[PDB]
Amino acid sequence: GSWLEPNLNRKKKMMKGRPRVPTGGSTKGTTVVWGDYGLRMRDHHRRISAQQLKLAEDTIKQRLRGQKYRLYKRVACNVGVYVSGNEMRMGKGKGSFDHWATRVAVNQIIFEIRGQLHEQVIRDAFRLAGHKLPGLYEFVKKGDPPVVGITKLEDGLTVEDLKNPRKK
Amino acid sequence: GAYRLKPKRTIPKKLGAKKTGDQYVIPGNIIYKQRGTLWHPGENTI
RNA sequence: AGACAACACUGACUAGGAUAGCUGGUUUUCUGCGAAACCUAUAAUAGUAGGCAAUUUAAGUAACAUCUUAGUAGGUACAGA
RNA sequence: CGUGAAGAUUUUAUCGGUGAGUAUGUAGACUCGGAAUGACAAAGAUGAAUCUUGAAUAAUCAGACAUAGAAUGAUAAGGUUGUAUGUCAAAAGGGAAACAGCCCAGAACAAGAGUUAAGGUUCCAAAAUUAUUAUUAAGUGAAAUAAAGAAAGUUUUUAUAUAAGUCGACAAGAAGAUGGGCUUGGAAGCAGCCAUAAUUUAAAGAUCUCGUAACAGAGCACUUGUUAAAUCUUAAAAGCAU
RNA sequence: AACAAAGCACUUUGCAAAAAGACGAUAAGUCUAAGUAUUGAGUGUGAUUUCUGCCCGAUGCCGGCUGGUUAACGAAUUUUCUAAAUUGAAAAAAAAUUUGGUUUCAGAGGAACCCCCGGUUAAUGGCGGCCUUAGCGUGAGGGUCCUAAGGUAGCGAAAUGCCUUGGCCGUUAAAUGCGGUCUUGCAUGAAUGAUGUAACGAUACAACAGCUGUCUCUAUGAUUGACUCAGUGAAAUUGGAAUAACUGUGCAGAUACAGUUUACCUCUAGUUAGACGAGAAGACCCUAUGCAGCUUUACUGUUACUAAUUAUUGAAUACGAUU
RNA sequence: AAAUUAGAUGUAAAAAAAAAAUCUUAUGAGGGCGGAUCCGCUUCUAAUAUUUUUUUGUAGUUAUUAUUAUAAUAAUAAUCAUGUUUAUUACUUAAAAAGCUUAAUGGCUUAAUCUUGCCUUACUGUUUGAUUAACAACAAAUCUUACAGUCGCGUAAGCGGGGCAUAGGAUCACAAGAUACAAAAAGGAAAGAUCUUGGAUUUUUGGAAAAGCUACGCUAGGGAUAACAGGCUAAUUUGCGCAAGAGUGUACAAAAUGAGUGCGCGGUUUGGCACCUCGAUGUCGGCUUGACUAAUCCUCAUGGAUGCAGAAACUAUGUAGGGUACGACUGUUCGUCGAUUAAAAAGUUACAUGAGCUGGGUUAAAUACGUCGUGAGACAGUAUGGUUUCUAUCUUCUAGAGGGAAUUAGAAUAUAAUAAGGAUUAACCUUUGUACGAAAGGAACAUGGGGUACUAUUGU
RNA sequence: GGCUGAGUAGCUCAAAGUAGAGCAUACCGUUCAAAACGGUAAUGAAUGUGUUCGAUCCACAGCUCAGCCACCA
RNA sequence: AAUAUUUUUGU
Ligand SMILES: [K+]
Ligand SMILES: [K+]
Ligand SMILES: [K+]
Ligand SMILES: [K+]
Ligand SMILES: [K+]
Ligand SMILES: [K+]
Ligand SMILES: [K+]
Ligand SMILES: [K+]
Ligand SMILES: [K+]
Ligand SMILES: [K+]
Ligand SMILES: [K+]
Ligand SMILES: [K+]
Ligand SMILES: [K+]
Ligand SMILES: [K+]
Ligand SMILES: [K+]
Ligand SMILES: [K+]
Ligand SMILES: [Mg+2]
Ligand SMILES: [Mg+2]
Ligand SMILES: [Mg+2]
Ligand SMILES: [Mg+2]
Ligand SMILES: [Mg+2]
Ligand SMILES: [Mg+2]
Ligand SMILES: [Mg+2]
Ligand SMILES: [Mg+2]
Ligand SMILES: [Mg+2]
Ligand SMILES: [Mg+2]
Ligand SMILES: [Mg+2]
Ligand SMILES: [Mg+2]
Ligand SMILES: [Mg+2]
Ligand SMILES: [Mg+2]
Ligand SMILES: [Mg+2]
Ligand SMILES: [Mg+2]
Ligand SMILES: [Mg+2]
Ligand SMILES: [Mg+2]
Ligand SMILES: [Mg+2]
Ligand SMILES: [Mg+2]
Ligand SMILES: [Mg+2]
Ligand SMILES: [Mg+2]
Ligand SMILES: [Mg+2]
Ligand SMILES: [Mg+2]
Ligand SMILES: [Mg+2]
Ligand SMILES: [Mg+2]
Ligand SMILES: [Mg+2]
Ligand SMILES: [Mg+2]
Ligand SMILES: [Mg+2]
Ligand SMILES: [Mg+2]
Ligand SMILES: [Mg+2]
Ligand SMILES: [Mg+2]
Ligand SMILES: [Mg+2]
Ligand SMILES: [Mg+2]
Ligand SMILES: [Mg+2]
Ligand SMILES: [Mg+2]
Ligand SMILES: [Mg+2]
Ligand SMILES: [Mg+2]
Ligand SMILES: [Mg+2]
Ligand SMILES: [Mg+2]
Ligand SMILES: [Mg+2]
Ligand SMILES: [Mg+2]
Repeated sequence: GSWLEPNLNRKKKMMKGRPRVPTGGSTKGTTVVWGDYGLRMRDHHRRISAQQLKLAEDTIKQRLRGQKYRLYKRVACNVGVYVSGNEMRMGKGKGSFDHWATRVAVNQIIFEIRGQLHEQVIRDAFRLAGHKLPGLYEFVKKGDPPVVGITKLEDGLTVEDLKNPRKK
Repeated sequence: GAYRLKPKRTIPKKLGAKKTGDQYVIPGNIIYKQRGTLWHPGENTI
């Protein structure tokens, strides 16, 4: 399969589900691991579709065409969305397959790029991909600390300092 | 159900612990109902 | 033309003999207690029965509720791959 | 390479598969790890009889909303269906302008500048025009947060520039090998392709925006000088505003 | 436009005691009819011109074997209990056979309907697909599958055509209309009749001429009401009302609640925006193990009618079969 | 590619001894002390476990090497072996899977699997305690215990009342066996009763032998429940905006243009929900009469426009004062079309307005066509026809009055500040054939177009 | 919008242990030549994926599809 | 004497 079309069966339906909301101090997926830069969702957790992620890649390729780069995708559309007709009435079972989607938590990286290009040339690519993706996104470099919830672990801040009941 | 109705409501089996630790029991009292041997019979149990 | 058969006709009028799990109504005061809209069954779903369970006032209580201390069952949030 | 068609033998940063990884992510039908809560029973203590049984004997079996967390819908519904807690139903009174379900609090009857909860104290209207420190100039807002986003609005903080003249303006310069090579009717920095170690200078990209049919020409990067600031440069982040 | 209708067609009725048909808790009997196959009854169609095609498979009716089936009837069978006798047992004993009484099983043969054969469409009814081509094209022609038979003549965007305001022509300055025509007809069709004229129509649609207050666009005039005075004197209606506007609220559309605003008290004639105005316990929709009528190859029944037979009811030859 | 067979982990098998400590146990010493074996405190001893603990010993046998005088000593190597080497035995070999009567889940490998021997407890009667008092009742159920009876297997202990577990409906009636209960005068019997057992899509499976139409319809009820409108919601729309900028624009992103998207407003469509109304909220168009919104068709002011010469037009910002007509077709809203016009734009108000009108459509009874149905009949299929009620009590409203309260003793006449409404269009000529333009074409500003009277102005 | 039934040789049609029989086609022979005729041969189970010892066959999802229902206001 | 299969085409 692929990151937009998995090797799953469309017959077996899936529940709506909910994105991951780490409430225990988890930095899972909030850092650049492969490339030099990244694109972080910094507003709220959502469920991005395979059509909104396909256009994001096409928007980055169009802006960086003719240049040497390596685009990494850190999200997979492994959630089958099933929609019943918006003209039908309530009941009569669950809806039919509509599209593949992926649930993303807050402050999680979406794309990562590694190439012999200028930083400002990559910003414009990630800036255009954010105006066409659902929500708000941010430009992230490699080496910067992870994010626990909506708070970055900057200036020596650790996950245990956030769990300490005393903060004042 | 769905487009084709299919009632699916089975009688509850109520499997699990019927007696907790340090609970008084006389001969015959069920202590644990289970499918298979999750717990095995020990001392003075059948 | 389901037309007409004397206010009525997809079957008149009159006397005699009904039911209605439905709607409506049920009249003085003080005092004590005080629900439910759930489960199971039902040619059953706006009905009913048995339970849970409201009330009366007798006999019981090692009753019931709650906390403390020690112990047990079970895998949710979370976290992880 | 090679045979009459055959195929044979080597390579790839091509597609699929296989092995390894204490690599990264993903979770209703994964849980190696693992709460709180809730549940069961034992003893003790406390408490408002609230419990059980005997006898006698009902109503109810259209529920609603709030909060949390889900399924479903469209991550819509004052939607539908479970779970946990409460209220309403059957609960008046105070607050939420008005209010079944929300925040407080459970009305037997009177008296009191009585004592308090939620909530509030300039006037309507009982009580502060009460003290302290900042922000806003928009009546923003003041008891139902409209979004992304823009911007010499303003404040703070963290960096950073400055009599070695920051910032701004003004004056002059901004070369040469050389119309780079290619392409093109023509391509001279400036249609397009390839290259873009040098040289000489106070500095000057085989060229960032205009201009030419193509040259020419006007600007920029960059360089010098003059004017001139003794808390006064530039940028970012955050707070409240437009 | 429905019904009837003259006409048309099919089925039925031989009259000897009752023609068939209708009626008669049910008969005698009556109409039919003091009629007789050119009579009566029933069914469909709906004068006339031109016409009425194919299928008897299904369903219905009718006819037909020295046939099969065949209830009653019935040749041949088979039991339960009990009494007596015999037999047996004769040990604490049944058991078996026969007869009486009692109570069961049992079916060679043996009617109609039915099975079987045939007939009937102006009886109820039914009257099809697929590929291929003289070049593209068109499809005369040629392939095949199935049916009882595959819609014939005619008609055809129709009172029938959803798509659709179908294409074209005429009519209109402008045609979703009307008329004509082409028709590949969702879903025309031949007595559930097909089709074209004359005549007829308070039927329906469309056009022309004339005509007009229908309209451009209303005006004036007359009478009776309306209005006032005198006389007489109702009705529906009404929880009680000191019965304003806005925004919000709320069983979710406020005269009545919140806030603000506005308004001196009271009548008359007009007007109908609201009072979810009045009237009729919504005909629509849904509910009730509520009704009524109708329908049928719904369930369970009764009849018309058909078939066999005891009885009333006796003979005779046969012919023949059981044996 | 796919047939059979043989394989697919490693370790151990001469043998220990001793000292202390930390617990935990003991039906050990009948321990001691408070209240023999009861209980909380308790020392001692024993046993298991735990320390990485303090160590000691690690030989013998066979053989090798070195030294010493074949033996001794030291080191090194091998060493389960008195046993048919096909050795054997103990332990170990992830998870999944296979197997265990059938789906799925859990479980079993130390048996619930497999092999073999003997068997048939897949027994009879009664009975215990449970399923936190089976299924949130009852009933049909499930697991388990004991006594008696008599069978199997096993050396024995003991095991066995079907299957690894969780999915097979009663009574009645009927049929076959047993019990010896009762026997409607009596002796029998029949028909009953108890025990065991069989035959069920009693599948609406706590268990009726059961097809439709009604538009001719009726009654009792329901906003507990649909159609109209309102409310909530905003997927969607025939309603819009903002952000970004692939691309078009001979050049040049933003004059115009704007793919696929993102962030929103709005409440005008189709829906969703079913909150109000079924002891009654009349409904599509038309007429009449309005009121309001502004997302603008015309008219007025105006920015941008290699793509603004002029003119016209495009786009955008202000702005809703007025206007947005006539006719043919269709029941039509809508839409198509004809011909004028400065233009012939929209929407909300119960898709405003039927106690203001109309009734062509939709939606009753009648009838026909086609289609469907065996039929009665039905049809977002089509046709012709088809009773449209009400004297206004109240609020609001349009007009007119009776009374009154005014700086105030009361009048007549004429009246102000001020308030509430009303009026509200557009085009052409002159200017001027001027600006602009190669030409065609053709503005803006300003003046006048009240007068065959006055006056003003232009000609004669 | 919502269900149902179908798909095999070039063209027809038949059929969980099979793929058959026609027509067409091809080779040859008959005729002066061609057709007809005669003789002798070669042609398939859609699209995957499951079930089963084995699938034209059973199950499932697509493509092609045709047919039917889209009723009361 | 009373018999009777079929057999198209040729710029
Ligand atoms: K009822
Ligand atoms: K009380
Ligand atoms: K009380
Ligand atoms: K665990
Ligand atoms: K404000
Ligand atoms: K007729
Ligand atoms: K006729
Ligand atoms: K026939
Ligand atoms: K027949
Ligand atoms: K007439
Ligand atoms: K109400
Ligand atoms: K009114
Ligand atoms: K065995
Ligand atoms: K007797
Ligand atoms: K008429
Ligand atoms: K005045
Ligand atoms: Mg975005
Ligand atoms: Mg079932
Ligand atoms: Mg009728
Ligand atoms: Mg009548
Ligand atoms: Mg309750
Ligand atoms: Mg029943
Ligand atoms: Mg609700
Ligand atoms: Mg509800
Ligand atoms: Mg109630
Ligand atoms: Mg209250
Ligand atoms: Mg307040
Ligand atoms: Mg006080
Ligand atoms: Mg005060
Ligand atoms: Mg060059
Ligand atoms: Mg005739
Ligand atoms: Mg007769
Ligand atoms: Mg005929
Ligand atoms: Mg026949
Ligand atoms: Mg007989
Ligand atoms: Mg017989
Ligand atoms: Mg016979
Ligand atoms: Mg024809
Ligand atoms: Mg006919
Ligand atoms: Mg009078
Ligand atoms: Mg209101
Ligand atoms: Mg009041
Ligand atoms: Mg009036
Ligand atoms: Mg009222
Ligand atoms: Mg077994
Ligand atoms: Mg229970
Ligand atoms: Mg039942
Ligand atoms: Mg049950
Ligand atoms: Mg009718
Ligand atoms: Mg409701
Ligand atoms: Mg301009
Ligand atoms: Mg004005
Ligand atoms: Mg209206
Ligand atoms: Mg009205
Ligand atoms: Mg009045
Ligand atoms: Mg004007
Ligand atoms: Mg003059
Ligand atoms: Mg010739």
